Amino acid sequence: SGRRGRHVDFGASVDFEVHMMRRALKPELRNEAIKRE
Amino acid sequence: TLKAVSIRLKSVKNIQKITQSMKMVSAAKYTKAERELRVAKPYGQGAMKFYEKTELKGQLIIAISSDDTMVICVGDKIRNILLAMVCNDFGRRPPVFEDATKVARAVLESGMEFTNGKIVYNAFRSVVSFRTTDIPVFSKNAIESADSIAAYDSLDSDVIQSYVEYSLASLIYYTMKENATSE
Amino acid sequence: ASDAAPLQYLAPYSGCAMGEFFRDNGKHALIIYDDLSKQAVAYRQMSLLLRRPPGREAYPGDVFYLHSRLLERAAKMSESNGGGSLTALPVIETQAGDVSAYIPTNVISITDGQIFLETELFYKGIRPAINVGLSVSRVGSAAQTRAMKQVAGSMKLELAQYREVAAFAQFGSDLDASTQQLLSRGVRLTELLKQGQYVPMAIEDQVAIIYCGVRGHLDKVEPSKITKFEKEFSQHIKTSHRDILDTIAKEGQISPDTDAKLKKVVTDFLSTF
Amino acid sequence: QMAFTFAAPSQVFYNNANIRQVDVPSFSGSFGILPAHVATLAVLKPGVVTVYQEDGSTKKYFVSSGTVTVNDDSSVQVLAEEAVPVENLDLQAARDILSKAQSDVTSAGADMLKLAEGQIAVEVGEALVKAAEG
Repeated sequence: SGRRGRHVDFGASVDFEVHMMRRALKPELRNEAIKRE
Repeated sequence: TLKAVSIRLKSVKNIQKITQSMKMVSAAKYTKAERELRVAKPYGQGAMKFYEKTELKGQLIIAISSDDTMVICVGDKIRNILLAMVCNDFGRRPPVFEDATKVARAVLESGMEFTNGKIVYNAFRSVVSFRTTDIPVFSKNAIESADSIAAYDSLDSDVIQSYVEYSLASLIYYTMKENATSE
Repeated sequence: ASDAAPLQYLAPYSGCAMGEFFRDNGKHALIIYDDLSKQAVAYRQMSLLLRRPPGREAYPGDVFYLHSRLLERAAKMSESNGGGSLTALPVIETQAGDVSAYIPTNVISITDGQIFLETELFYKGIRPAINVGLSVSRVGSAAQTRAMKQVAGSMKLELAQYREVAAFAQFGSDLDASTQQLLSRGVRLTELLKQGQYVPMAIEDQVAIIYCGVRGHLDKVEPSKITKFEKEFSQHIKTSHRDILDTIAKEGQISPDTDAKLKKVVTDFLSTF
Repeated sequence: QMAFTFAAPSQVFYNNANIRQVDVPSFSGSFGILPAHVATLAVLKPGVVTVYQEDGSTKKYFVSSGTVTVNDDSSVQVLAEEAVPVENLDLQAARDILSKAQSDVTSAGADMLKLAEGQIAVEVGEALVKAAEG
């Protein structure tokens, strides 16, 4: 798709997907799931 | 003299206190690293399951550490001993998948072709024993040219490229967790 | 110092006789010898100039007998003998912390306990510089009120735990939550034990402030404001909840009902703090 | 009776657990896996994995991306980076993520990198909304 066509590997796509994944948990699991960088 | 013996005894007592404090810090870090390794070990076994099933056999070196064959270092210790990439300010924090993703991205986007590779890392044998070993790593061209890859369905160039990018990232993560626990 | 060595030798016995008059008359007396090392020096000079056989550090063979017959006169008399008492607080000045010197060894072996003041703690600003791990009292909790003994047993246990875990955790960060809790509790208790000069503060305020220290009430405030908490919170219970203090004084201990009352008072004061 | 290994850097869900069927959302289309399915490999997409345990219970797990490896011995190793249970999801945060993603798509302009980031975040936002509603 456009991911590999825009000179972007899959690993950066997973990083973008997970960075937009850990925010979908409001009450308590947001801080537990985040392990910084 | 009595004063010289007292000064030497106080110095050795201070040294023992420092080493015991570092032992307690290392014990806490080892307990945390073993707690994470209990989760991260089946993940690495699942990542190695594909290469175990395909039986890919037969360069590149990824040297895991802390602070003709192309060698890429992760940590300041290898640079102190010896350099395509050197990771600095590492080892003060436990490893995560973001670090393995950055390392695998830097390896694959380096523009250097490789057929076979190994990840020189210290695997965790026991509490007092750790063994320096390696994990085989194959590129896209080394996988597409394999004999068993014709038995694996729905494989185009994009799928295999994406698969080896993530499989390299997962293997680097598993080696980082075992190396951190061993260290 | 300008007085003769016989006067320095005689002054502790003169003061002991003055105290023993109160002891034998049914009254209670406290005597301070500041300090007994100067008396031992004066007796050493008199014994050397009297051609007596010296011993270790040129002290005579009865300096122990001198200090023991001085300090055995502090006693708690029986009720049939009047019921009076004499309490002795001898002072020993040591050189570079040499506890193993001859005169400090004798005085330590005579008395019922010692209070160690540390030069290192004094130069850190920790005043009073009492070394808790070196200070011993053989009478112990028998010499305490019910409320003070109740809180000080837990305070001594928590300070012993803090002393155990703070040697290897001077600046460690990757530690267990229990170790960080013990470090925080010990920091609160150590800042609580600090006290100014010429300000005694009665048994009730002392019991109240270290009860607040041991129940985790001060874990939510900065250590540098802990003395300011002492400046204010006691005044609050002197002007808002005098009935709680009256019930504590009536019962003599801290009941769980008074524990709940004091917890509510602390929470109310920390809300406005 | 399929050896379904489902792991992640954060958690391990199943380790050689016997599973009847797994519904994987992949980059080659959402396909289902049964015992002796096929020896394919796959690349995950933001979507929902449906797991059919041997007692008949059905469980769901949102996966951002990973690798799916169905081998010849009917062994499946789905390894996401951040796999969560679908019950641990926020619908309102999903809608906010999707709205911010569309805002980034609109405000990207001629920035192709931020355009790709906005497209990826749009896909994740759509998948999160559909999983939370589903």
